[PDB]
Amino acid sequence: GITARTAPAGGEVRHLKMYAEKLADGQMGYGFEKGKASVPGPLIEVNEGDTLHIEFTNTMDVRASLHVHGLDYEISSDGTAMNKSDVEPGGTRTYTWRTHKPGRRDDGTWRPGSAGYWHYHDHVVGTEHGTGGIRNGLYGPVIVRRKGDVLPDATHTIVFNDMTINNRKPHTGPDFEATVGDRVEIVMITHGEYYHTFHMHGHRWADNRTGILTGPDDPSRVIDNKITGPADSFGFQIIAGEGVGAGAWMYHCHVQSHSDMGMVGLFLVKKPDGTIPGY
Amino acid sequence: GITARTAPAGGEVRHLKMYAEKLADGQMGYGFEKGKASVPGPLIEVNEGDTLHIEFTNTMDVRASLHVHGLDYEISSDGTAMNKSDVEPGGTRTYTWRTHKPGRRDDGTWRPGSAGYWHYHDHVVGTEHGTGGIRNGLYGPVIVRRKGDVLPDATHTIVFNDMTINNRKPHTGPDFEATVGDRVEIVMITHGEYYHTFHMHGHRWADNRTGILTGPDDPSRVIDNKITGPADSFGFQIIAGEGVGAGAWMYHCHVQSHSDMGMVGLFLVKKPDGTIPGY
Amino acid sequence: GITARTAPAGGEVRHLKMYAEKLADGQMGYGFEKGKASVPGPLIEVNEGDTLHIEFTNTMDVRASLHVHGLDYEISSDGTAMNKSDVEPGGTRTYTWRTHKPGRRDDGTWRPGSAGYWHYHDHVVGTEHGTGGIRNGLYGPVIVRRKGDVLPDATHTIVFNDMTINNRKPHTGPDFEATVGDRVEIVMITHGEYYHTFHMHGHRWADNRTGILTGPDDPSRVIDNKITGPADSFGFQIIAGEGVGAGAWMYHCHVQSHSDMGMVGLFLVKKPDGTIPGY
Ligand SMILES: [Cl-]
Ligand SMILES: [Cl-]
Ligand SMILES: [Cl-]
Ligand SMILES: [Cu+2]
Ligand SMILES: [Cu+2]
Ligand SMILES: [Cu+2]
Ligand SMILES: [Cu+2]
Ligand SMILES: [Cu+2]
Ligand SMILES: [Cu+2]
Ligand SMILES: [Cu+2]
Ligand SMILES: [Cu+2]
Ligand SMILES: [Cu+2]
Ligand SMILES: [Cu+2]
Ligand SMILES: [Cu+2]
Ligand SMILES: [Cu+2]
Ligand code: NA
Ligand code: NA
Ligand code: NA
Repeated sequence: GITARTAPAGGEVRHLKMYAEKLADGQMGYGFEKGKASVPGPLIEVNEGDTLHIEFTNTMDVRASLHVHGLDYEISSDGTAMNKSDVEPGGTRTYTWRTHKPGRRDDGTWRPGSAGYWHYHDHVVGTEHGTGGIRNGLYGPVIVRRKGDVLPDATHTIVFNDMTINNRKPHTGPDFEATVGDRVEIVMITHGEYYHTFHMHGHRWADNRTGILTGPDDPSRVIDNKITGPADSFGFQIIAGEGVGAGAWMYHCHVQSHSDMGMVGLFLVKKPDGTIPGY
Repeated sequence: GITARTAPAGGEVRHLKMYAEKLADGQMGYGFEKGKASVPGPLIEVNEGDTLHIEFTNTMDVRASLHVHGLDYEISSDGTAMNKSDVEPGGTRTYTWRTHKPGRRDDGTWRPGSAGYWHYHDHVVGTEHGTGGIRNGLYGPVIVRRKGDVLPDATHTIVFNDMTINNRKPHTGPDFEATVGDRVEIVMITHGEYYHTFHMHGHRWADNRTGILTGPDDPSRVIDNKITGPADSFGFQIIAGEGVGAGAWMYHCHVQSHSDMGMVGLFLVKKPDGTIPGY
Repeated sequence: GITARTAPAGGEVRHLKMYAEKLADGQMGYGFEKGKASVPGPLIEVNEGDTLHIEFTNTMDVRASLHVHGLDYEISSDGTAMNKSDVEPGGTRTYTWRTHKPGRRDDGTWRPGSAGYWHYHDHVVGTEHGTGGIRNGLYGPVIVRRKGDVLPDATHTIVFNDMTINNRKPHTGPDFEATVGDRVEIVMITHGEYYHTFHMHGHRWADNRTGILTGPDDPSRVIDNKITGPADSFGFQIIAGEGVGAGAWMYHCHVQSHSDMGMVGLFLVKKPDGTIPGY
């Protein structure tokens, strides 16, 4: 980053409301507002050092919770039945998530920071591991930025949940749109029973923390295909159409029967006039 | 590299013919020449910056195509039905693949290069994801070298395709031979329905782009076992017999029922007299 | 490491006895002493450069062997039937494992060292790939330290073997205990038929060789969840309770039906008084 926007230093205390609700079709979703729950749940993005107090309200008729990966939380914000941190029907509970910068410990070793592509989901609906909650749609992305991380034009969330993308019916996307040159960020999460392989036509990224190479010294494999299993999360940024131009670029699971059965979407990269060649 | 051979700078325009054909036993393969199709298809190796024009002819009675991972291609060389870039029976089409070196963008960020271990396969036989084509043998390796990359004595391709290695019958290899000290390159690709774990006796490599460490600063895990799923590709170089001597060194999938059912081969490392201890 | 303990330079010749024995319940385990076999087998830890002569005795009524990952061994210590290096019932055989430091080769390239998290297991019980042996419990961890590697307070071994952790009945752990601040090392190995995803509540590590970052330049993804398949091994160190405090922190496979069916344990992090909040 030299003219691209980059993340500032963190350290703010932030407050926020979340709700779990039952949707009309039988699914379950999180939202920042009652009546506006989505699957996947809304993106939460913070900077290393930020603290997040989430006033969580369960509007459903069964117990539910909020469990996060990667971020610092005390055992009281575990989101599990065992540690008494789930939420009764109609109830409200404040979960606290903290994040930290990396740095030297007293023993001379290097403490990793919280930065990365993470996620949150339910841990008590259906089973004490949230199997029913997760299947129904109680999951969502969390991004933690390091000071200096490159910021994108837009962020899209792709979740392989059992045999669905984002709980959608087979062969219904989702599709995403960009213009040639856009800096597009993808957050890729997997849930459920199955392993998958995420693949994008026409684009590639680094298999490291940020999905991008800092410079010529980073030996990370550059890839366009990645095996994932339940609760894996990673993310990356690509320049839409870079070196390849506009087009209807497929992304899909590359497990042959999964793509055949509907785990396919389109990354629609447009020319400025909005047209897509071959579409 | 200081006395080992290394890749030169790229930037040549290269031309090439390929064919897809039906084989007598019902399989399908690619070749550089009619009558000389193989499974896996022939290796394509280029240097970062090279352009490749492939005059592709489909000699089969069903539509077929050429789809590549990792390399730059415009949407017209997608190799998909949707983007009208497959090929009618008897037809001919010119696919263009480009590659680029890494470098700084105008925004100050670092663009990754095309270098890596990649692959090509069919995308329209049987299904619009090439399920039948891939099952029948329409796949092959592509290597893109960075300026300065270490070159091997020989390159072998190992493809785990469903429950087969290189579409072979159970317990029929393939086997590869080397002499103690040879620099051997492996390109490892997976296709089909199943996850696998690739394992080599007596040898190990780095889990990064090239499979080798540049020096003492590379923190990449050194491994001898790697989980893979459909359309994953990686590669590496080993010094045959280094620190372990000659021998019939097994490689196999480490999923227990897969090795039991025939996903096993031999890396035959010979003494100069050509003998193998214990073989 | 500056006040933390670190590994010394290696290069010692070490001797050791091992036994394979049948256990009263029908399982099979390795031990350093007859009558003290365990599943997992005892940890073997050496420094880069060490040589290890293992006088192995098979006390069982069927042929058995010792096969190691990662370490240097000549073909006579392969532990396979093919290379005549298994052991008859009642027999004794000396296996030799060597290890080496990294360094420059004559050709100018960088030879990787043996350092890493590895493992050993049987290769001839039940099948010529040790399927019965492995299922019955013939597996164990091996750690090879690089000069300067940070040493932990304690090392725990977690093995996902088919649908079990360490061959235990569903929902019986194992559990591990630590005090807030302890440097805890985990060695994580997978065996059998299935892919898994290892997950720890409240803690995270680097996806590289040592599981820790050297400093600010290491671009490795920091994770709390990792997909694994048969014969994969990795390890890492965490500071128990760092930034999160005491508590009954779950670890489990994150494949939903696996956690539901019993692949769960507890990392019990205590305050100095020995108490755990919420437990
Ligand atoms: Cl989205
Ligand atoms: Cl080959
Ligand atoms: Cl243990
Ligand atoms: Cu959990
Ligand atoms: Cu899939
Ligand atoms: Cu593709
Ligand atoms: Cu989770
Ligand atoms: Cu595709
Ligand atoms: Cu396999
Ligand atoms: Cu082995
Ligand atoms: Cu593909
Ligand atoms: Cu083996
Ligand atoms: Cu599992
Ligand atoms: Cu968790
Ligand atoms: Cu093994
Ligand atoms: Na934000
Ligand atoms: Na070439
Ligand atoms: Na020791």
